[PDB]
Amino acid sequence: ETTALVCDNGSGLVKAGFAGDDAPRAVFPSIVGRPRHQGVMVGMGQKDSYVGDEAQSKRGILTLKYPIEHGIITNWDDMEKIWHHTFYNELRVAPEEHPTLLTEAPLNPKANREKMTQIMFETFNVPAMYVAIQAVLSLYASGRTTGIVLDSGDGVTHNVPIYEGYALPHAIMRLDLAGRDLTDYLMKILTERGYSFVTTAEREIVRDIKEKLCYVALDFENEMATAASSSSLEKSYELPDGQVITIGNERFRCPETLFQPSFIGMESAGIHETTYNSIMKCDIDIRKDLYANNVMSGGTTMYPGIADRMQKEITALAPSTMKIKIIAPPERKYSVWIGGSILASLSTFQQMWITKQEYDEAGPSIVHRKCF
Amino acid sequence: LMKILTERGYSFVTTAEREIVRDIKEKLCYVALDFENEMATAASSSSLEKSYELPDGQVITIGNERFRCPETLFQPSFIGMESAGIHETTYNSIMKCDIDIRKDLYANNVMSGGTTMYPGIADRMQKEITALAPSTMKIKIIAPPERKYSVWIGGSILASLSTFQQMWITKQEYDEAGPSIVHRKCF
Amino acid sequence: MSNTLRPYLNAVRSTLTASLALEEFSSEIVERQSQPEVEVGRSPEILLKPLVVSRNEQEQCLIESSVNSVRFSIRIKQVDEIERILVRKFMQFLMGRAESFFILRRKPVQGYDISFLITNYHTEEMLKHKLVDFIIEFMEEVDAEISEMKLFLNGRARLVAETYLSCF
Amino acid sequence: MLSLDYNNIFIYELLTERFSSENPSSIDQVVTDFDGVTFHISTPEEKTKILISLSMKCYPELVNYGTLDLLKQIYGAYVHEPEMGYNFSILIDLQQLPATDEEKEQLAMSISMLKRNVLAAPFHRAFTKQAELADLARKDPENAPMLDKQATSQELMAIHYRDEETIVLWPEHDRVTVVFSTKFREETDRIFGKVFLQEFVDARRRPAIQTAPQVLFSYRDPPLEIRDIQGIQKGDDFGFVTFVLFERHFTPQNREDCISHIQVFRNTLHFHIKASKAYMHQRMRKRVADFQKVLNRAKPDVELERKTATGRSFVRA
Ligand SMILES: Nc1ncnc2c1ncn2[C@@H]1O[C@H](COP(=O)(O)OP(=O)(O)O)[C@@H](O)[C@H]1O
Ligand SMILES: [Mg+2]
Repeated sequence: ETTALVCDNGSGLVKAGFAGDDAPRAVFPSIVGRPRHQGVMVGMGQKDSYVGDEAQSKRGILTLKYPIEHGIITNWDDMEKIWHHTFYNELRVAPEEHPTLLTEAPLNPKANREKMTQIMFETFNVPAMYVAIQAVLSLYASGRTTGIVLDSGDGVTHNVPIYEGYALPHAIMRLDLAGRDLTDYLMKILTERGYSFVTTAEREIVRDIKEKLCYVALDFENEMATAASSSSLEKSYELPDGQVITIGNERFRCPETLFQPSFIGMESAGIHETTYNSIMKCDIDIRKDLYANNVMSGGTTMYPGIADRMQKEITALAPSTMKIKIIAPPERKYSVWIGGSILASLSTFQQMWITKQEYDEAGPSIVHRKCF
Repeated sequence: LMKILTERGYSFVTTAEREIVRDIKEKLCYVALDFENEMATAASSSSLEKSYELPDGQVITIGNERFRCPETLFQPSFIGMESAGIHETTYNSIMKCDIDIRKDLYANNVMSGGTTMYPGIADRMQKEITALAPSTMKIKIIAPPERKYSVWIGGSILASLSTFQQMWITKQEYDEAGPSIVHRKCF
Repeated sequence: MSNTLRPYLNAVRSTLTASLALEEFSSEIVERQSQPEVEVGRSPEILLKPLVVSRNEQEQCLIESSVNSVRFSIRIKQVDEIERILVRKFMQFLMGRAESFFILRRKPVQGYDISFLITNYHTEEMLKHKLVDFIIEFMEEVDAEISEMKLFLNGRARLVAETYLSCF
Repeated sequence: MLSLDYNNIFIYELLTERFSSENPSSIDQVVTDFDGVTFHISTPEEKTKILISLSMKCYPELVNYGTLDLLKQIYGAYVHEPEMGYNFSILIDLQQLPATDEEKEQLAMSISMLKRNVLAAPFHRAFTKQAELADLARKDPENAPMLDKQATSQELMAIHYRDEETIVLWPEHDRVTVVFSTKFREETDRIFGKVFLQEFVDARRRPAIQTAPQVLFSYRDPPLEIRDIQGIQKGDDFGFVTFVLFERHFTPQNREDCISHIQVFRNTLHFHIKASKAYMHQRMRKRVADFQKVLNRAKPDVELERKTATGRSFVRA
């Protein structure tokens, strides 16, 4: 075999390519959209469903539905459509001639893993496949071997402490607040200034607004007090309609939902308190090293100044005698992919696949007892 | 139990979910006599899947999770905690005790507390304790049905006892030594 | 599709475009009549040698040429028997409407599933520098269709199962 | 249609027509149904008297299960001695039907629904046994497991209505579990049924429909309780779908619908396999049309003069 397939079927974005490469050959939004009108025109090549970049481009006359919700696939038809798109329309490689690598968030239902493995083995007839966790991939990408990984993405945020070559499954904390919830909160709090966003196209526009403008402050009370004298903090954005909107304290308010989950009415610890609890749940002799190795990964952690604020809160929580260091590579958006490719391009990994001859002799439950 | 309910697909995060899961453990969870045999039985889970009617009216069904969570007592390694099970803990406690009364303590094994109300815990723990101990003496387990409030019953018996009134702590008797007066005579 | 079938696809393209140097020729055994010489095979002095292109044991491209007619039969991948049934039914529908295709046979040669047959007249009137384009386009799109239709089977099975089970 | 009907439509229509009519006519038609069941309708004695007969290969097992009494208290005094070559017979005379229209309609529906009416005897017996064990266990919680085991042993009931099908049902203190020994001949039928059964299992799992009875399917091996049961081959080619019906699934307001549904299951699966075949046919042609569109290149532009309509240009210029 020359190269092996690998696909990061994330909740919001999907990353695909070949093992060993240092650049995603294909990244498109994980969106499947259906038309919602008549089409009095003639011809035009009426296509029943547009997926990916085509749906993102033609969202004007489509209704978009995300197949993956909170890290759990809910529309298996759309998931199969997206996998078919990745296999044939963009990477355009035969699935039957390439082992593939998949990624699934920790603590997901076993139904998700079993169904995904069965679909890949039977409907696509891949030679071999493997399922890996995001945190292990982040550690592989960063080159480390010890350090709790904060993986905040579009669907779910989870923490998996991992000592040197060993993971503590009992200290894994998973939080269901992520980029989609942040976008929903931004939509809700942009209404107080007049602008209203309802349809899925408006949801994508608000996602772009959060992309281009949202950032995390350092001290919430001081930032709000500064925003009270609203002089040199507001910005402006250009909708495709051409209308210009102004953003204010809600530019930085909605990122704070990560640290104060009570903003969206959920009783849970913030992304710093959950990390502190996850570290404290581990053995005492490894906390002194897990503190020094805080790993930031995922798309959500791309906010400006999030790392500094998280370091400040963790330093405040932890005792002062032991230093706190947080690391976030500039390419952390694709850290999960980079780790996946590094793992898939390892000689010692060749015997850890799940071949079809191995799968059909044990049923779809083999993934539970081999992959993890 | 909350951690292991997730793999079935259900989600419980808030403290209301905590109370709901506590009620689920109240009504459904039981202890398996043989872990491997019951896992093999649950592989063909024909008659080991009860259904709990949630307050929201949406029912949930749990299979091997019924008996997987109570075995944490016997196998504390499930939650990552490094310790022996309760059976071997009791065996070690009896062994470290002096020899002349080990036989007596083997025949008197009182069960008390709310957690010991799992259906069939007495039988499994009796079997495992007998396996750990030598076979030359007999071992029995006492599991009264009232063991939920056995602590209160003992407290009431002690309070109503005729000579206990001299063991009290009078306010004046507390006044001299302050808060530390309790330590010298309470226990 | 492509980015995946470069060498096999280009070999088929080159062989087909080389083998399409047809010519008007009558019948050497029947007077005032002209027939496709590849199908009859009665005069061997005008039949070029049969040619085969392959990429794997399950994919073949039998290229039989002649002075006027060329027959080109291919095999497409059928990894699992689901794809076997899907391919058989789809290719049957494809050949069932050969009247409007002009380069199809209503029945493929044995051991195959489709057989094109480009007689002289098609090169005479229809410009032939895109007949091969249609050939390769079909050879990749057909696997695309088989995958998509098996996805649709799975989807409909899921839908009917849910519809049946929800009404308890 | 998505859901198969629960009775014989021909019997319903015939009964409605003959009840609403004024001049009856002699009829003699034998009608077949799903799963090999056959119905015979005739008027041998009087033009106003109609006799309807039922044919079923497994009927003696139903008699063993206690179905004669259920049929008796279902159909009242209408019971008549069975005819030759048939199992259960009913004779109806139009001069004694209730005058009210709704009574006539419900009688016609009940007679047309004879299939599940005769097949539901094991289900009713299992429900009664489940109620008995439920009250007995409510009498003393500590007495559950041994009575549950003895009910799984003794009350384990079974029936063979097709030669590649089997229902195995048994009650408990809280549930009535049922096992279907599904198997499809006619290779392509089994080929599509593999996918159908796999997707049918997943369904239940989805949190969207958790209220449904729990499903359990595992081919090449039967459950623990039915390996020793006669008639169950050691996983030659037979699947085994198992439904666990809890107390809430047969509440006194939902027993009959559940019975009819669980009975019609296999026929629904078969009919929907055929429907999927038709779905392929239509999609496959629908976009081989797109392939023809792709081919329609390589045709230089030409002009047809008029070709007006149902003719040839209808003019010389
Ligand atoms: N620079 C950025 N600033 C703010 N938010 C971002 C940025 N980049 C990505 N995001 C958010 O992160 C999400 C990307 O999710 P992703 O990390 O791809 O999920 P997964 O890890 O499951 O693949 C997007 O939905 C987007 O809202
Ligand atoms: Mg991710």
